[PDB]
Amino acid sequence: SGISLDNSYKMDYPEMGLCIIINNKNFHKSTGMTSRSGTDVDAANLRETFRNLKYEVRNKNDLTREEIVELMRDVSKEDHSKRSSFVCVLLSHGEEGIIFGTNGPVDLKKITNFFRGDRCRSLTGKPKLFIIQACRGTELDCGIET
Amino acid sequence: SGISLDNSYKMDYPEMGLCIIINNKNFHKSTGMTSRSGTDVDAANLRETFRNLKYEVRNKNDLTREEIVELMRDVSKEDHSKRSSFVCVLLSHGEEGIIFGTNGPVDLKKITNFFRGDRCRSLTGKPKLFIIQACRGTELDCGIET
Amino acid sequence: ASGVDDDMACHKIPVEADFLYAYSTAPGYYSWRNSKDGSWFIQSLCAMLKQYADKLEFMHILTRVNRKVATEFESFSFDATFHAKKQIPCIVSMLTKELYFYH
Amino acid sequence: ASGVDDDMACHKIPVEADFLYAYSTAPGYYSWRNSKDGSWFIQSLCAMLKQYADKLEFMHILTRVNRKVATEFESFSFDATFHAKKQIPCIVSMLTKELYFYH
Repeated sequence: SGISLDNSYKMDYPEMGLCIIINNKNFHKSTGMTSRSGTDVDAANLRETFRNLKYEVRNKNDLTREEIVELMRDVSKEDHSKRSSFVCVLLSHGEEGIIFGTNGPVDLKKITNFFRGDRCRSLTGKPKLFIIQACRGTELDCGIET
Repeated sequence: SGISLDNSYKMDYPEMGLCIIINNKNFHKSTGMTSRSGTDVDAANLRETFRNLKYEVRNKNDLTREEIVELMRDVSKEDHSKRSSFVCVLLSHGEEGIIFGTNGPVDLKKITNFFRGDRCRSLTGKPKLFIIQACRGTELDCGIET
Repeated sequence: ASGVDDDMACHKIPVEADFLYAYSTAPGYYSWRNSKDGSWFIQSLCAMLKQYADKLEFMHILTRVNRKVATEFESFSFDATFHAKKQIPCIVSMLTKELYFYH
Repeated sequence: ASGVDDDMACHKIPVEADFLYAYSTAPGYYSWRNSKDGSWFIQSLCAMLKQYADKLEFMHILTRVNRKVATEFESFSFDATFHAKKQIPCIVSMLTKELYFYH
């Protein structure tokens, strides 16, 4: 055939892929973390937005650190052969490199490692997107008038 | 006039801007850091590449941590009103969030802060690019066969 | 030209390749959320995807999200410490190709 | 709709906005340099700028750099520990607009 460039990811597989949304609103009293009012609005908006992009959206609410890891592990072990990509949205409290389960922190690296090119072969060469709504520290931006 | 969108940075100012290259090849024996063979090839390549993009390229070799900060401070205090952007390339040993001067480390944040929107007004709203060739840790990527 | 680190017989890619992290805020900063309308970042991300997913490449969509959050939002708080603050999302790309949600 | 954190009378932008960091490697990883030809990242960045600066938006140029480094380079070392290793550059964008070196 003619000249082939391959500058864009192949996104015409039978399925666009999964869009896993972890929506943590309520945390265990033991952690002292406050409820995240308004997060349900985010979760619903994401479900509708990615639904229209043809993603298989799966939502999970208030997951413990154990459940978050179990969820990610299970999903990474699925056969993604017919899926073009993978999307994971994390909505919770957090700090640099950390996302909070309802009973404690989870290293982002632990979550993403399940999807490494050598650990999830059916996603090798495919875009793996992680969308994170959480703090990354305690700095405040005072901004500048334009 | 007609519809204006403003989706791209204004890059037609009289000057494209500065391209500051800090090339650290030799380090003080006191630090125990090895020489970075081949870095001069990088510095020369960058000078030629950005020269053809019409940037005002300024090179500096083997700067101490004090000289790096002084250089950045001085450059940030220049009047960039007629410049479209700012580019800084750092070539040296490093770790996560750190770049090494010839006699010690310099926090990247300390370098970039000089160019904050509220500290360098003549660059407010203009793209500030930092190109960094340095380590960010000790992890090794074994890769995966494709 | 020839060297010791290029043109390997067996092709491999980094295990960290093809990942994209769309962070709501810059490294080291707080992230803002409206107790009623949701987070500034997710609000903006969904709006830009809804308007540009069938027109722009992903990085360009995320850049629009960056501009929306940076220009349109500013915090309100009875606590002066947390009042009138700004936010800039942070795109971290280890992608190796352009990404379009359409084909 | 109306709220406490949008449409401010006095327009401001984050002080951290409009910055782009083009890292040679992923967070936490070593960065490779050929003692003769220079670093994989800078070698690749200059090549892609030379070939696409007058044709593509900056993020797309950097994406090509990501692919070049990720696919074409693999380390060589007499020390097994540092041999046959890979690298993926890391684009960190807090930019609010598309960037073209030409106009």
